[PDB]
Amino acid sequence: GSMAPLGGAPRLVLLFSGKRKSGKDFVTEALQSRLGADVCAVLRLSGPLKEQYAQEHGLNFQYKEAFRKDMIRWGEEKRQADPGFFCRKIVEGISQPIWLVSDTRRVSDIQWFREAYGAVTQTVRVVALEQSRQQRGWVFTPGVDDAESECGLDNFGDFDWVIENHGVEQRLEEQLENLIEFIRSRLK
Repeated sequence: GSMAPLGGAPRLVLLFSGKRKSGKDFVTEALQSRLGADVCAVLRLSGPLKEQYAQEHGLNFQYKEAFRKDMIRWGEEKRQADPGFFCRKIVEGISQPIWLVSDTRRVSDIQWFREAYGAVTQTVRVVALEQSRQQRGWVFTPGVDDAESECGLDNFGDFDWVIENHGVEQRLEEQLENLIEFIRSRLK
């Protein structure tokens, strides 16, 4: 109904996604660095996932990683009945004009943001050449690389922008500079 009661009203919301070891964090941190924390905020859906999970289980706050799977299964159950369950929590009290959601992973995350903020939402997919992922130590891992957390957007192609990481620092910098100038056009 009222989709995000605690959310501000950004001039631009960038929805990032990308498989592990592809350079997504490199991209999002570079953008926030160039823009400044007061201009750009980085929001992580994993934040409320951890906070709410632990909470509804006898908590406090924000072998030891099979628990990660527990949280994922728990989060999926919440998300299936309430797509915006975690989205509503990351946008609360964010006063910066630019929002960078660094970890959308499912189509529902994109659909929720496009419906709630429509006019100012832009989706950006980070993809890396396979050898670049290999250099990072990536090896196909059953239970991870074939799980929804990593493949939820594999059949989605309606991204606004796609950053292909070629494993070359200069090439990625150029892409970052292009994106930064796009973001800046929204702060005028």
